[PDB]
Amino acid sequence: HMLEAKFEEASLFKRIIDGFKDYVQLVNFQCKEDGIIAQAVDDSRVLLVSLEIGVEAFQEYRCDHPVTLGMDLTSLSKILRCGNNTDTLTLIADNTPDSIILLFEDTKKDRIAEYSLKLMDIDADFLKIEELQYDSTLSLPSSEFSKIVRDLSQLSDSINIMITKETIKFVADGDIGSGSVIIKPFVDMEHPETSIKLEMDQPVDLTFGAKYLLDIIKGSSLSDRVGIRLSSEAPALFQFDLKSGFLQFFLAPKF
Repeated sequence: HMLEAKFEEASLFKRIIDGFKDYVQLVNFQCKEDGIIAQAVDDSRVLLVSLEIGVEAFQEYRCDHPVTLGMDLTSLSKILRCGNNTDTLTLIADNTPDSIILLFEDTKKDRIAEYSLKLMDIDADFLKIEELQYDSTLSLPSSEFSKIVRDLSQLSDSINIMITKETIKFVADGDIGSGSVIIKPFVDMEHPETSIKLEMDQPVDLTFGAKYLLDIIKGSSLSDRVGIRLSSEAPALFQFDLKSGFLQFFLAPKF
């Protein structure tokens, strides 16, 4: 077995796939000695999803040679929904593979579910995320960010994120009515995951497609917190941190 990736948590690969599947259905997953990366972006080039899973996210990880797993995520998620979470999930691939193997094993129950998925040929042209500075860097609980997006999206196809000194303001205005949610940087010491953190180098007022924010918050299951980095000259970066790695959404604002 050239590739043998045993997830620490079976739910993790399932929750990772959730960040991708409803946006771009066919995604190339590249495996290397140092772990797994994946990117997805449609023709509009407006939203880019970028994953990185490091070795430490696995119980055992081994990848002899670089492998690209071209996967239809619709199929992959059906199969992944066959797992129990009380299951260990092992990805198994061989030299120049036609198929990926998913090996669900039940602890102490003597059950082995082995699934195989035929791989697809996908032209994944990669982009090294060119690293830049952001005008504002923000972080809040992911479930809080999610409720904000879900709500304002009831009112508009556009959601505005406005950063001024010590103020984060999410705004939407549509036909039925308007919505506004303002949050202030708090530092909770008893419970730091609930903290609201803000660093503003320059104020920003960016407007985003609500469909894309709705795509992004599909990553909320992956991390207690989402990091938002905003730019008046480049895409915003919405990131969910993994134990080893991240799911990044790069989103281009509107005019």
